[PDB]
Amino acid sequence: AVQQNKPTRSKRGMRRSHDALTAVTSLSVDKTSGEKHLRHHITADGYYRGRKVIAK
Amino acid sequence: VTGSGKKPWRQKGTGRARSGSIKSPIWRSGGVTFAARPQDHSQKVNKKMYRGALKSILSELVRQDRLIVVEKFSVEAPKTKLLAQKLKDMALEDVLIITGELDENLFLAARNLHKVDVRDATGIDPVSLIAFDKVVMTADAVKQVEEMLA
Amino acid sequence: MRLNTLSPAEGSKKAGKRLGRGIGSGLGKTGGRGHKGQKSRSGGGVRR
Amino acid sequence: MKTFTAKPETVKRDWYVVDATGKTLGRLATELARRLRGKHKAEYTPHVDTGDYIIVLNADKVAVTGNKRTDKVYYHHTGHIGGIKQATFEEMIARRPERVIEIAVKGMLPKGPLGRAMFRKLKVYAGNEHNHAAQQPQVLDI
Amino acid sequence: MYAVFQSGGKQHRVSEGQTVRLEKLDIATGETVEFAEVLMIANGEEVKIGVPFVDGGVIKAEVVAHGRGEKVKIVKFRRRKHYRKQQGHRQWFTDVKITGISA
Amino acid sequence: METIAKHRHARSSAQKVRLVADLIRGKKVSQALDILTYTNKKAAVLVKKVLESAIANAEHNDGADIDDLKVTKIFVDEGPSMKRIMPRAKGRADRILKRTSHITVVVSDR
Amino acid sequence: ARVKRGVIARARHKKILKQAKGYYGARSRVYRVAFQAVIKAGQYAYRDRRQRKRQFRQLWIARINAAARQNGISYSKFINGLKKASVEIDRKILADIAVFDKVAFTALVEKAKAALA
RNA sequence: GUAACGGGGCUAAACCAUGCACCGAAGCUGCGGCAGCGACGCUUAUGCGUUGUUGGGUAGGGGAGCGUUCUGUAAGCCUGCGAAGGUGUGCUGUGAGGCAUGCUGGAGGUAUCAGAAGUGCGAAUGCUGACAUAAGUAACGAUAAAGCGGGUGAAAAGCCC
RNA sequence: CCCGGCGAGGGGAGUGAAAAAGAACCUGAAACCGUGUACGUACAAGCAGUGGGAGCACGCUUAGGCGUGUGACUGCGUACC
Ligand SMILES: [Mg+2]
Ligand SMILES: [Mg+2]
Ligand SMILES: [Mg+2]
Ligand SMILES: [Mg+2]
Ligand SMILES: [Mg+2]
Ligand SMILES: [Mg+2]
Ligand SMILES: [Mg+2]
Ligand SMILES: [Mg+2]
Ligand SMILES: [Mg+2]
Ligand SMILES: [Mg+2]
Ligand SMILES: [Mg+2]
Ligand SMILES: [Mg+2]
Ligand SMILES: [Mg+2]
Ligand SMILES: [Mg+2]
Ligand SMILES: [Mg+2]
Ligand SMILES: [Mg+2]
Ligand SMILES: [Mg+2]
Ligand SMILES: [Mg+2]
Ligand SMILES: [Mg+2]
Ligand SMILES: [Mg+2]
Ligand SMILES: [Mg+2]
Ligand SMILES: [Mg+2]
Ligand SMILES: [Mg+2]
Ligand SMILES: [Mg+2]
Ligand SMILES: [Mg+2]
Ligand SMILES: [Mg+2]
Ligand SMILES: [Mg+2]
Ligand SMILES: [Mg+2]
Ligand SMILES: [Mg+2]
Ligand SMILES: [Mg+2]
Repeated sequence: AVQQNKPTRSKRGMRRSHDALTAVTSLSVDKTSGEKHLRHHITADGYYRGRKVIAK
Repeated sequence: VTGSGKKPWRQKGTGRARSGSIKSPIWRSGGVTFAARPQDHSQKVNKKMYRGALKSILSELVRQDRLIVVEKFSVEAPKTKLLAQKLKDMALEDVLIITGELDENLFLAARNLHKVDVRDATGIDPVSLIAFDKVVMTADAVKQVEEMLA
Repeated sequence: MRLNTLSPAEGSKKAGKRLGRGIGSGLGKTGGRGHKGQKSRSGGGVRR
Repeated sequence: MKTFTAKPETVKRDWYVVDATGKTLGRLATELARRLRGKHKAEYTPHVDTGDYIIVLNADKVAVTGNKRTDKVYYHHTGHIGGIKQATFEEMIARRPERVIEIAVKGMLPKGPLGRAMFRKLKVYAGNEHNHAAQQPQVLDI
Repeated sequence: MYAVFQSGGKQHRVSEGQTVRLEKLDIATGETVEFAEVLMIANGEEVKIGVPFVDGGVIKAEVVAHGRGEKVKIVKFRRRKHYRKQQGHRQWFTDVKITGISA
Repeated sequence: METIAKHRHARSSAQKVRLVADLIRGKKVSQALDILTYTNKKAAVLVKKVLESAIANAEHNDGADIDDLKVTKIFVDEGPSMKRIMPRAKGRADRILKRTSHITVVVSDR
Repeated sequence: ARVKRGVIARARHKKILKQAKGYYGARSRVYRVAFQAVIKAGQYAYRDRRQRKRQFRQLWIARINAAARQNGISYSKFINGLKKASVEIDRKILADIAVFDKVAFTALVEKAKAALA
């Protein structure tokens, strides 16, 4: 239920050894607008794979 | 300590240390365990031990040439400037002047001089005889002190 | 003979015991009272 | 001056062949542990493997006295309750002959990393052939 | 070229030009000591083993240094018994420079 | 040139803000801004604003060269914690900690 | 005459904490833990001033035995031969010679073999 | 779980006898050093070329010291050419500790000999404050339920329409 | 003046002996938490030290088996009250 001993600074860091975040392995570039975006996502200006399928 | 006699918490059942008083000396803001009262620090000196030390001190001032003796120690008007010249002409800076009779002009003239103290023969104390570098005693003061102590 | 060259006679000023001030002193912990009885207790002691 | 300590970068380890045919297991095992440890060397430093590499041939023909061929029992536990497993000397000789000398020598070596490290220099073979001819090993009679 | 000698309850294996640190000697820094009770002399091939001592063996050494060694703390502690004792220690030494070995 | 930017008393624990700061340690500032733009953490919004400010300081108060800059030193420090009372069952009061952080970014062209 | 304890208390704690450098965890950081690790180290050291003398002699003897065994004689007989030969070279110096001067050691062995013959 | 030599292994590396060697402790000796208790010739407020012996230790008794704050000595001495405090370093003492010194600090500190004590903390389920841990875990409070468009905005699952 | 939401906060500039006194402000200890560098650590068992001790790093020395940090391997070793 609860600990009989304070775990150390070291055990705490060992637990967190898998807590690092992975970065975006690569951004993709639009063939038409050159914007960087998440792959298979639309751009922030509304482009996906060179086509402007949003109003904005 | 001002506060109540109420038990801060109950004796048993809390995992807390047993307490009884918010004024316990263990506690911050509590009482001092052996709080001081006024007290008289004075000591008994036997009559003979005091005279015995005074005679010893004076003998040691004579051996150390710290006792100066003069017929008289007179400043005419009540001025430091006249006395400071006298002590500069007698080659004296830190000095206890012991006269037989309180001269009003001399007590006043010396009051603003920190290293000078003028006393009557009856005003001697053992510290002031040790504390000052030189002791100047009028001839008539030597008589009084000899009769006091003998 | 000055206010800083006056000693007491040797043997005239004994230290004074301080209880419960550590191991080295020899009066630490129980401070000379031994262990667990009436005599150990604060204000402990049978009457004359 | 401070006494000499061997340095494992400069320590020289020589290669030796040993035959185990007819030799008492324990009597043989002791000399290997001695040599594996480096006790035979004046530069013996017990935190340093000053020892030598030994090849043992013909482990299948190591000898034992008494009725120990049938009655010496090698016990091990698997880590599973009831997993106390047995093997006589002759069943071991039959199934994994190199293990009989390796177990004896491991017991005689220090316990710990250096002891685990000294044990690596023992190369046990069940037959009369080894493949370390390139190491130029010298014959050694125990 | 090396010699074995006893000075301070202990044996030293020394050569010419070796500073050897040994127990305090009642010898000043501007002085030379003669460890004439030498146990061994080796030249590289000629090795004379003192049966007790090398009959003519003598080691001439200059006194370079007196000093106190490195402070070592002595800690005595009896757990659960209200006892602990602390002592410091510095061992005096005499450093000697071996100037000559001679059989 | 080195150029500091700090965000002190940022409403987030150092542990969380650290996860993001570790992604951009020793990186071209162009590359870091793009890691922070597509990293789905509140701490990246906090960290990106600090990195942006450091870039601007390096322009306006120091020399130049957006492209030469790099994330040299980035660290999060624990700031003052705010203390709050959270009522729990049976009159038990738990004092919870609103942990702040001191985010610091250093950026250098050399 | 009220006496604040902070300056002398800090020193008393710092002295122990300095002595606890290199110790793991609370042992180099925390006074309560550190004071126990320093005292123990003292006890072990004191023990180790004696233990070292036993260990070094143990090493010298194993080194002497190896050389002596290499040169043809056990340590036991070898030290008896040097005794009957009146040789007073200590184990520290025999083991140094066994390593650094193998021909000198051979001589000491023949002298021992001689006084046993 | 071998588990009735500590193990390896041993037919001696077992047992019995007969011996000689070695290892083996903080015991003894050797070298150096401190201290206590005696006893000693020169000589003397004795300290030694000396001499002998002792020196594990709870309760506990005896003896001698360290440092802290305050008083006097001190209208002096140190100190903005850098005090206390903090932090390192070096040296030193049998120990408590002490001396010097860099850096920080930015104005007080204090020899010596005496004097007085709120005088030394690791414990008391001690007291107060601060900070950890469990842990980025549990949980975010009724299982009546949300979805989209537009708006505003730095940003809208939660605001407006 | 600049980043930022006419933010919070920060960087410059300026004031000042000092902003390493910026109002969350004299001095600014410790626990605790971090960044950086050196050394070790992924076949290794236990009060985590101690004795021995390689190797590495960094200084020293005019070579010199010494200094600092780390500490593979190894003997001994079950905290305090
Ligand atoms: Mg009060
Ligand atoms: Mg009266
Ligand atoms: Mg006692
Ligand atoms: Mg008790
Ligand atoms: Mg009882
Ligand atoms: Mg009693
Ligand atoms: Mg062992
Ligand atoms: Mg309620
Ligand atoms: Mg069974
Ligand atoms: Mg027998
Ligand atoms: Mg011994
Ligand atoms: Mg003894
Ligand atoms: Mg002696
Ligand atoms: Mg004693
Ligand atoms: Mg004894
Ligand atoms: Mg003050
Ligand atoms: Mg200072
Ligand atoms: Mg405390
Ligand atoms: Mg205690
Ligand atoms: Mg959990
Ligand atoms: Mg869960
Ligand atoms: Mg949940
Ligand atoms: Mg709800
Ligand atoms: Mg909507
Ligand atoms: Mg602003
Ligand atoms: Mg401040
Ligand atoms: Mg601060
Ligand atoms: Mg490994
Ligand atoms: Mg483990
Ligand atoms: Mg062990």
